[PDB]
Amino acid sequence: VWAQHLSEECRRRFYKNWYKSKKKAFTKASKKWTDDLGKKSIENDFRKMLRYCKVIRVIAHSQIRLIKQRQKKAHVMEIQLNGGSIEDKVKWAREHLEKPIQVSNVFGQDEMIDCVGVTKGKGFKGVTSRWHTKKLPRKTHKGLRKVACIGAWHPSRVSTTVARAGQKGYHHRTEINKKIYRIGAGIHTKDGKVIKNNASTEYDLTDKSITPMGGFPHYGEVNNDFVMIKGCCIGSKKRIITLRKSLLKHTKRSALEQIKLKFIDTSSKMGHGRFQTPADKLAFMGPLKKDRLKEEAAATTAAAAAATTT
Amino acid sequence: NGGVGRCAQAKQWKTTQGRWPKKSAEFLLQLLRNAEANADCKGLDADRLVVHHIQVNRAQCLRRRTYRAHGRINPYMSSPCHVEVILTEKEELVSKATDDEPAKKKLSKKKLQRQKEKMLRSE
Amino acid sequence: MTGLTNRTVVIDGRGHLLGRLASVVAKYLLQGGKVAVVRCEELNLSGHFYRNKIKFLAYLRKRCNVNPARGPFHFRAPSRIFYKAVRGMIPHKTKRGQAALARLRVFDGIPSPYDKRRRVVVPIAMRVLTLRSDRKYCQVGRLSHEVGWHYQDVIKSLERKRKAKLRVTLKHNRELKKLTVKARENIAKAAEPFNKIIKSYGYEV
RNA sequence: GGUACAAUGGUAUGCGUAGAAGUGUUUGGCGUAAGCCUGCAUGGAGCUGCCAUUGGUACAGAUCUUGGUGGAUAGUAGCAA
RNA sequence: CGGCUCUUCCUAUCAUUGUGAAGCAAAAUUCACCAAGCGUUGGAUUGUUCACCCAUGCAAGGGAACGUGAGCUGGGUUUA
RNA sequence: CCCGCAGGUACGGACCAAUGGCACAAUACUUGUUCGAGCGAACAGUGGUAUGACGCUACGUCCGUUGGAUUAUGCCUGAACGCCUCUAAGGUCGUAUCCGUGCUGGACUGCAAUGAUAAAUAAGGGGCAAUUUGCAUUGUAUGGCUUCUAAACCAUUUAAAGUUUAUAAUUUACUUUAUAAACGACAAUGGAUGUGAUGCCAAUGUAAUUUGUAACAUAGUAAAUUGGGAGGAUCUUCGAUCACCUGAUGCCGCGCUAGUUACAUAUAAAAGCAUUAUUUAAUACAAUGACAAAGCCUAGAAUCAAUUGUAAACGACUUUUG
Repeated sequence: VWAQHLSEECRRRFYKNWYKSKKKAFTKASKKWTDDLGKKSIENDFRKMLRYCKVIRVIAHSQIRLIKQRQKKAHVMEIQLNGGSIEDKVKWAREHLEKPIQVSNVFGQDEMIDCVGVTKGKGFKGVTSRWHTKKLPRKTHKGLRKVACIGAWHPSRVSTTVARAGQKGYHHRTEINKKIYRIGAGIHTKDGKVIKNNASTEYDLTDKSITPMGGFPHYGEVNNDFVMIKGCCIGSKKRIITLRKSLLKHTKRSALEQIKLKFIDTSSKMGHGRFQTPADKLAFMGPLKKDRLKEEAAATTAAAAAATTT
Repeated sequence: NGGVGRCAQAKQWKTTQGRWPKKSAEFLLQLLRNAEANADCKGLDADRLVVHHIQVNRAQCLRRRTYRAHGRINPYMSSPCHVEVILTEKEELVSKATDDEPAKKKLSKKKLQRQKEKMLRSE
Repeated sequence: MTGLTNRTVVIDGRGHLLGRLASVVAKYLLQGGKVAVVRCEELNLSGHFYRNKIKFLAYLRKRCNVNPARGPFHFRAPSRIFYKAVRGMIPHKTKRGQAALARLRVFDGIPSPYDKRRRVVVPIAMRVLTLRSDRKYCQVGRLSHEVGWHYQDVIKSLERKRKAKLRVTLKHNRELKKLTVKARENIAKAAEPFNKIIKSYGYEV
């Protein structure tokens, strides 16, 4: 069962060349909501999804517009509902067609996520770079960077277990047991602009943001809400990661700990950044041949533009 | 075919391997120039011509030589071409209609008496 | 609708030794067959369970070294255990036996028309006629659960749905021929073409 | 014993620019078989059956000989001091 | 021939898991059973291959494709 | 010791915030030359030294699982073998093993759900056809017409098990129990119980042109249409899934069986008396097909080229283009 309205960026997913089209998806299936609408198809389908099915999922899409990437074409995916009484999974999802869902209502803090995604691609590589064979001695004719024996005489073929060259990275991985450190509260403006305060902690009270000074390098603007995840995750630049509730129990007393961040470094990652906020770059350092001159090329000219006039 | 490398423009031909033979494709324009300039004198109107038959034949080769290691000489052979076009005009095509010949005998419809003509129209 | 004698023989695989049914089927399919075996989770193997489990685990060990993806694929469903027995008793590298294998359908647990169709037994493959009291036996449905087939209890829930659909189609067809037995007293004065002429078959019919 | 090739002596009141030798071929055949006869197509001036007597007389091989050709390969060979 | 590299296999089990037994109090060990999943190293001398030596190690098992020279090396062996 | 806790080794899979390594041949200085001198000049295949973002990268960082049958063994219950006994049936504990889960690929090209559904608007594409026609062929049907069984035996249990019905007790359920009969692996049943009680036939014409016309006792049957509920989805022969089915609206009010008994009418003889011959199809039922044949509905995408850089040997890939 689809929905009645699908948003435009989240309906470019069905188009390899969208800019040229007539945008005719979903111009027909939406009209099953404004026909007789139950004996059209739809109420029988929700009754068909209730009588027979044991797993109910949900097609949700992202809002790739809000992140200011180039992409404009939302990723849709199936996200399984996992509460009891099969009547309740459809009753939860008949309600939520077109209504938006936040990270704060799926994940919490101090929670163990599995991140799923495709690693960073690295090309056609040798066998040393890829499989971590020992390099050969320096006086090797025809190549140090090889395996020297890719197998015995018998079995008289090369096997699959022998380390071999050909592509590195861009593999689909599922990395387990990453911990949420902070569910962010992103976007904007309760009364004045509260697009601050994600990095304000109990010890800091500086509002700054989770964005560094100069943006995140290459992937760079963060204004929406977020999940802050212990050390590393898969992928690259801008890459869609899929966060996942844990398929495990957590008895391990290192994965049961409640946390509290004292400090979040938002110094500049385009170099060796020395200051957290741009205020501190003006508290420690002073005004430059810059905001010295630009604060004295406005109030000075406002009494010097009339000097030709008078 | 091999080892010509796989290009982007060859999805169109339902192939992967394709290439851009510039000098080859330039002699087939100097050919179709004459094959169009021959429909001129015959009075054919060129925007209806279709390349009916095209074929290439390998002509007699030409002799050159490389020079190899340890004092050896190998043949360096240019392999020429023979191309033929016939271009034929395309109108609204009434294609073909084969001939009819009677194999008629005179005892045809007395064993078919009880079967076909006075047997009434059914459904 | 059709088949080279009847539509297909549908053999219920319940109570039948696997290799004594796989050979009468492979013979019948080379003669022009069209069979279906349903309930392949219920076929039997003689000897106790571990004796057969051993035999299958040794089958799982055969795999080509230079590529395991070339090697003997070890299908684990009880229907594709039965198909393994039948494929050995067929020449499957000729077209004659590969067409003989194309007339074979085998099912874990009786779906899709062969639930309302007609089930025949093969009384020479049947276990209660050949084996002894105090020989031990297993099912292929237990063997397949212990070796990597995930749908033992999918097809147990699927089957008691089907065996509760049949609980009412035997409740209708038991009362619906309380009337055929009723109607055969209201046409007792027929003319007399039952009263004498079907005393050819003739004390019961 | 039989069959292919080339000749010489006889022979067939043999065949042939109204198309010989050769070649090509889903023309039809004959022979256990080597092989043979035949139609059509190309070809353009010579050739065949029989008796004898012959001989530089029959090829798949020889890392055979001479010549021509195919893949590899239109190229991850290569044309980078 | 060896070494280097790299993969797979065996069990005739060194260690570890699960055990049975001791002339098994504990500790340490010994004998045996199921068992081949993970592991089985760094050096000095010699071209070695075993054995020996320093040392680390909870603990330092034995072998297969004479594995492996268009993989290398070229020390042994082996042309002038 | 068990158990709990905290770390490390080796290996694995990622990652780059920090730290370490490589150099924007970015920038500073500087040697030699050269530009008349003077510059964020050059040349010395990177002149040399120094610092050095981005990116790559370890010498850094983060992460690294879970159930089942059960081997060895210890038992339980328990005999043959009056006792005893881990074994003979039957229970059980149970490994770094084994097999799965989680993880990685995916029959190249397997399968399921779903989205849109053209060069339109003159004119023609595309469905919905199955109704639409003659036409022509197809398959079954072979001289009606040498057929269906898509209606059936229950699920799990079992070689003294394993069965029925009946009745009195009882179910959430031919629930479970108590008496009494029945063939107590007969021939039976292996085919027809024709398992919603089958048909090569109703039509009283049963078939290579055929059709049927009235009275007396039985019998009451299949029949076409527009707005509610309960029901049906196991790798598919048509899912805007839907066939008994609420109360409504009107008809052809049409065709009807079986039996006794009566009458008309019509087709039918293939030439052969060693009637076997091409061994066939006018038959009927389902299915395509093309040439002129009536309407109902419909009004897209993909790829290339350019672009991106989450990618890259080339393809491919992630993207973007009023």
